[PDB]
Amino acid sequence: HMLSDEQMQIINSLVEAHHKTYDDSYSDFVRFRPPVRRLSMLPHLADLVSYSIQKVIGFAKMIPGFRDLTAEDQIALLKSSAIEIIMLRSNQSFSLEDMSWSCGGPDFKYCINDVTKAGHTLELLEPLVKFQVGLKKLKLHEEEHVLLMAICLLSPDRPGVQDHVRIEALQDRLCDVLQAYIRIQHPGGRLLYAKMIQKLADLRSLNEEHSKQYRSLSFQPEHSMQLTPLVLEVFGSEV
Amino acid sequence: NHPMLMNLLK
Ligand SMILES: C=C1/C(=C\C=C2/CCC[C@]3(C)[C@@H]([C@H](C)CC(=O)O)CC[C@@H]23)C[C@@H](O)C[C@@H]1O
Repeated sequence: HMLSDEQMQIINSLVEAHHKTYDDSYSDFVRFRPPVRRLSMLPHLADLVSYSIQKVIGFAKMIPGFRDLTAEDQIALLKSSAIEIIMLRSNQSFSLEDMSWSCGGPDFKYCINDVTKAGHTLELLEPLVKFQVGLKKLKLHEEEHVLLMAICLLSPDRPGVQDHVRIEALQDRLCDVLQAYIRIQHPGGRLLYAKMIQKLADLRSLNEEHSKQYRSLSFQPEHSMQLTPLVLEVFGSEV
Repeated sequence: NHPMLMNLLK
């Protein structure tokens, strides 16, 4: 029927957080190693991924209650979900006209052939694009896109997490917010929330295929030396 | 441990 004060505040800082960690002009991309079209795009794309990981953390540090989880749970959540939040947040640069991420002119317009030259096979990129297409096609609001990312970050079923009772509770409070938001403030879409939860299941499958290609890549020194320290730490198997 | 992840988390 209505949104509560606590729930309006959960929405406000989530939207603000995303605004503090997402630049719709992509003006920092000039500071990355330049794109080159055997894996000539890996330097740039590792730098892009490493940048975004930093972004995903600053966002995560502002999700209500994340800060209060023990350090090991904050780490466990960010380690398993980071790539999924990157796929989710990447949707803002994806374009249906060109079927690509358009972060700039010809340099920063990333297509499937490009991400191939960063070491990823069709078996991951073919679902990723279809996920991007269907996610764009839901025409989410700022408030829903940002709830979706926080709901993804707070999944209790990640390897490593220890206090899955409390993480469960934080994620259900956000699912309450999203469901209330969609009903009160989203004219259409009675089935939209069920569709958004489906998108989470898709990202789990994306997460698994990525992990395999990344494990294979990270284990090859000629390629792992083109990665960044942060990428190797967040996507790597340490504890 | 995770020195870089730790540092980014204030
Ligand atoms: C990640 C982002 C952007 C693009 C994301 C892109 C376009 C390039 C290829 C990526 C990284 C995919 C690769 C295969 C995953 C990986 O490197 O292991 C995942 C999302 C894809 C640009 C802008 O939207 C900022 C956002 O923060």
